[PDB]
Amino acid sequence: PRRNTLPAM
Amino acid sequence: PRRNTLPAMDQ
Amino acid sequence: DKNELVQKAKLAEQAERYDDMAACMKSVTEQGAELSNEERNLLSVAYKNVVGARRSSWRVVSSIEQKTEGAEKKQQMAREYREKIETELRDICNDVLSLLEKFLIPNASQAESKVFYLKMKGDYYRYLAEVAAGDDKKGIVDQSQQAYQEAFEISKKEMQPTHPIRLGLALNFSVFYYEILNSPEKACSLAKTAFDEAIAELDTLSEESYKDSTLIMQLLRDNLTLWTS
Amino acid sequence: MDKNELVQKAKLAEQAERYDDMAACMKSVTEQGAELSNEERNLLSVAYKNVVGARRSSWRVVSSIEQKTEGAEKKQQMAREYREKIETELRDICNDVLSLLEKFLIPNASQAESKVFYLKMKGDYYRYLAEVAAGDDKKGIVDQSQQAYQEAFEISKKEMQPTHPIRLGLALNFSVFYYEILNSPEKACSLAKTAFDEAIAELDTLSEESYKDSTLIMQLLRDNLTLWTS
Ligand SMILES: COC[C@H]1CC[C@@H]2/C1=C\[C@@]1(C)CCC(C(C)C)=C1[C@@H](O[C@@H]1O[C@@H]3COC(C)(C)O[C@H]3[C@H](O)[C@H]1O)[C@H](O)[C@@H]2C
Ligand SMILES: COC[C@H]1CC[C@@H]2/C1=C\[C@@]1(C)CCC(C(C)C)=C1[C@@H](O[C@@H]1O[C@@H]3COC(C)(C)O[C@H]3[C@H](O)[C@H]1O)[C@H](O)[C@@H]2C
Ligand SMILES: [Mg+2]
Repeated sequence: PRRNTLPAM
Repeated sequence: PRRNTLPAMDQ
Repeated sequence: DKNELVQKAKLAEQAERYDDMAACMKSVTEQGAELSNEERNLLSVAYKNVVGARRSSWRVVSSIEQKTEGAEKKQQMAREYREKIETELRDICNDVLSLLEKFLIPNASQAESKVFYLKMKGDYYRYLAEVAAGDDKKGIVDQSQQAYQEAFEISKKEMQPTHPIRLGLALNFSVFYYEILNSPEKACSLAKTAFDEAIAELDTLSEESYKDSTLIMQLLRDNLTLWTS
Repeated sequence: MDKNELVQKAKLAEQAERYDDMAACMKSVTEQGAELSNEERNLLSVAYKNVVGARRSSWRVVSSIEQKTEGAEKKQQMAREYREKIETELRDICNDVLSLLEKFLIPNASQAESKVFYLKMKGDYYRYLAEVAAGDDKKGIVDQSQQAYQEAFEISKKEMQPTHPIRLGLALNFSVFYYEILNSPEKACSLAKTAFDEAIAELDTLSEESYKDSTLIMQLLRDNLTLWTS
């Protein structure tokens, strides 16, 4: 998967 | 569920 | 410059920047030579995404306008925003229809091309009909119908019944009968006959396009099942 | 067009997925100069995240194509020039947001929660500029991101409970800044692990209004930990 940041699209 | 037409935006 | 514009279009496509993709394909069309199959399909995908974003937004807002019946301020905001989306939608269909009328339809030298662009002419008039109301709506519905009918004649005379363009035309023309002409029997008849004619001649499928053909057959039958039930 | 009306138009634009329009409405709301409500800030953040994120996504695809076109000079030059056009769009967007944050949002934030929200956003938009920077230019931009994130980190640790969604979201993104921008897998993991461990020890502090966001971010924190320890 990809690493997460927030906010997301 | 929607009726289909072609082309679609996605594919 | 031609081959360059097509490269930039495919880069735009990869980047999902469909406005850029459409601008590149518009430039190519306006140079005046018939489009190859690849160029024609790029032009189609580009404008389907550009117009379809507005069509999707228009349905959402139009559903909101309908849900806020009796909340005047909200319904007025939705109505004004729907109007703004429509002007964009109209400008985009007018662009495409102008390309088809000036370049694509008159330079089309093969039946397959002629059908593809007349179908596209029917599609974009149908989109204009979706957001037309009152006086001009009749003439727009008429132009959509006359383009599809011409494509439909040519395709029955020249194309195998499993040809994806012939099947895609049947799919969209039957939707036009269902949604624009409010004629479900006619829409069901057109879709069922295209399905049945293709079933009868599966030996006309080719290695190259059978996947597109069998997919459209499935969509025609899905519309029939949605519309019968 | 008054503030509440702009906000309703912004919400309409969001349902329509017209994020350009959504951002323009929220920019107008910010420019009226009053502190934003929680709902306003959230709508501002979603709007500009979609606007910039489209360009981040395109940039990644075009730069990747640029790299595989070594030896095909017309193809490479075209993808380069397209990457640069995209890059200038993305920069313009980040600069718009950063200007709003410096002029209106950060100086006016009266509560610690808003202060941290905007400092985190400052940190994120410099981080996006850092993704697309080179040189001594890059080092300055990385430093501005790090500083905004660090100040938000300090205020939140002092002022906000461990399960507060803004505190968690700050940890998540600062941790990514460490991993991806500063190149420290170790420090990114530590920040994420401690944020997750501290909030999981204090569930009882969740409220019906905050539990959905806080538990989602916790999950994303652990997901990054799982990713980075594979
Ligand atoms: C400056 O950085 C702000 C980040 C950090 C954490 C998070 C942020 C953003 C949004 C606005 C982005 C995603 C998100 C949560 C879904 C985790 C929030 C925020 O929550 C929400 O606003 C949301 C608007 O988007 C949707 C998906 C509709 O969900 C809403 C919630 O219901 C509301 O609580 C969350 O509370 C906080 C403010
Ligand atoms: C004027 O209306 C033209 C419609 C109706 C028939 C259909 C049309 C469009 C596209 C261009 C739209 C969806 C589609 C499907 C049947 C796969 C096609 C067409 O095929 C494809 O172009 C595709 C691009 O999208 C992907 C997913 C890459 O698939 C490619 C195929 O492989 C290619 O054959 C299809 O052959 C024909 C031309
Ligand atoms: Mg707590």
